[PDB]
Amino acid sequence: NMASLPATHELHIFGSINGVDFDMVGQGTGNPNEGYEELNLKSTKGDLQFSPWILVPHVFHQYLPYPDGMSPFQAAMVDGSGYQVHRTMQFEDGASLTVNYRYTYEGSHIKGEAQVKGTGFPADGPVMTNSLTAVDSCWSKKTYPNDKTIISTFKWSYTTGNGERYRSTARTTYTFAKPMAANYLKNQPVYVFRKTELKHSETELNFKEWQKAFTDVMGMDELYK
Repeated sequence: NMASLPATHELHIFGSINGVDFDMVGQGTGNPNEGYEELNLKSTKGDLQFSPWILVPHVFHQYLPYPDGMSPFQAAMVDGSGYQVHRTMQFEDGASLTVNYRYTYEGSHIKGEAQVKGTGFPADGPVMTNSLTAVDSCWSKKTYPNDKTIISTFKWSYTTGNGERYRSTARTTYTFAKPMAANYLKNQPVYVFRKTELKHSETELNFKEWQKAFTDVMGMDELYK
């Protein structure tokens, strides 16, 4: 018997921000019945030369349960066929950031690879000058346009060192190797509430996340934003 939800994970998150290369690796844990995950990361390329906050929320929906059972992400892991993830973020100042994810599974252990490319950050904005201080909690909205796709959308805000909000919008595409169960396509959309904590230096990140999915939710349209 090999049927397993995740208990542990590791992330290799790498790429560039405004052409500057970064690379971080580390181990983490979570509880796939509660939606909790935490992750340690260490840089393999010296001091991050940009706000470490730009890697949140990108630093494993395999830990997210749904209101009534496994999420489609968990079902894809357990079945073994899995899924791929593409995220785009559009920032208020015209900057753009993409992340592509691939996973492999060794029983209850996940190996994540996340490739990041951020461009168009103003040279003196809060990202390149390292003056982001916090994130807002966040609702995501998950839709299923077909049986192999989930589209997720969210508004995102960082706090800056002057106490302003620095805003973006995010679109995430999930591609499933096997069709999702009919029940998922019927009980949509799904809203997920997420809270995060980040402790960081120049070279190290300690990330935590709490998340909970909500189904059958009326007039959530202008409130999740």
